[PDB]
Amino acid sequence: CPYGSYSNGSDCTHCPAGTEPAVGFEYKWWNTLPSNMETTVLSGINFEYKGLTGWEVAGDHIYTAVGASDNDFMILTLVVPGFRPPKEVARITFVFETICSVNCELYFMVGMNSRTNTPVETWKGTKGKQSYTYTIEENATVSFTWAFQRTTLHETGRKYTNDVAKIYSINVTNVMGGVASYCRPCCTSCPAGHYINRDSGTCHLCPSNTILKAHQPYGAQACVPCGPGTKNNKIHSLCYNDCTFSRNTPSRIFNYNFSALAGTVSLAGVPSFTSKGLKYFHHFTLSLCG
Amino acid sequence: SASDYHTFVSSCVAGIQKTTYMWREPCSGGISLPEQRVTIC
Amino acid sequence: SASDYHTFVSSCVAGIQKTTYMWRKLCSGGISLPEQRVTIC
Ligand SMILES: *[C@@H]1O[C@H](CO)[C@@H](O)[C@H](O)[C@H]1NC(C)=O
Ligand SMILES: *[C@@H]1O[C@H](CO)[C@@H](O)[C@H](O)[C@H]1NC(C)=O
Repeated sequence: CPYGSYSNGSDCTHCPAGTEPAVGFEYKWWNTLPSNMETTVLSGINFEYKGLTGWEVAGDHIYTAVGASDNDFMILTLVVPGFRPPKEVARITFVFETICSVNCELYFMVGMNSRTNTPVETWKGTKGKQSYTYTIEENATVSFTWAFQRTTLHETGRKYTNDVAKIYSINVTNVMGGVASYCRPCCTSCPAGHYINRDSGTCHLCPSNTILKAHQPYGAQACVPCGPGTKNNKIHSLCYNDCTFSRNTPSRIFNYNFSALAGTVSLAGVPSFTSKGLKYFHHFTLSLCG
Repeated sequence: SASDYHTFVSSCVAGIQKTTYMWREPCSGGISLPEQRVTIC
Repeated sequence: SASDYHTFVSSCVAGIQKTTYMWRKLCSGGISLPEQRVTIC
């Protein structure tokens, strides 16, 4: 359905002009494989691209198909070219359901700016249906590949086909050149500190000492007041600490100061030796306030 | 606060009194230590 | 010498006195800081 209209599968209705044009990906069913994602097989024995069909659609969920051997990776590569901005360039959420028995790896990898894939998370063993959210630091070309290995150990023959990874729900937020499965409300970006509201009709400012969340645009519900002994920043993105905490006591008022603590310090842990000869030491850079 | 420094004023005996204020042997920053003053009794 | 602390003994007034002994502290050793004592005048 063309962008600006949202469908749930039965009918597509145009997004109202009051709501910003929001394009997002949602694949709850898989009767037709989306054009973005392509399948491939990496043979475990030879570590070469087989070019086979790694994953087979089933109409409701996509699972792992048996290849030359169960050790072969069952890749399913989904690529997005860029991210359309309405920290929230892409909050991708998954529903992985693994009926696999043993040696079950789901190497969900992310390629930031077409770099070499780095495995953000690696699920191991049988796991039930759960939602996993991943955050993209900055806009770039990103590919989500879900490499699957039925068995780590190598055995002749495809004797393990019960190990299947069911992924029946994909949500991608803030995508470029995609369908508008759901349109968020909004149409200009209000200045920092003002919560976007469509029912009010005008840029409305949050109450003082409150921080606004851009994830939930409509209303002041996402706009949360700051905590005790803190001040709101002009951007309202995060609360600020005045470095001076004043509290009341029956005798008098206590005014603890932390002005000299604003600067960062380089304090590291004791040199820690690994199980083997190699040694390390944790170094934490602390910036208290300011 | 102001009332934190220990008061150690001397009273009027033999026509002499001393008013000196200092902090407890166990405050950060704040107003400087007030100096002593002499006055006839 | 112990007495090198500054003596702020409260001169007799209001029917009360304080034998307050407080360090001035470059000194070392000596008898520890003696506390204030109460007696009628
Ligand atoms: C994905 O999750 C976000 C949560 O902020 C939601 O706003 C968005 O509508 C979801 N995607 C779709 C296609 O509904
Ligand atoms: C994100 O980066 C891509 C290049 O990798 C670019 O084509 C796209 O316009 C960018 N998205 C923006 C700037 O919103």
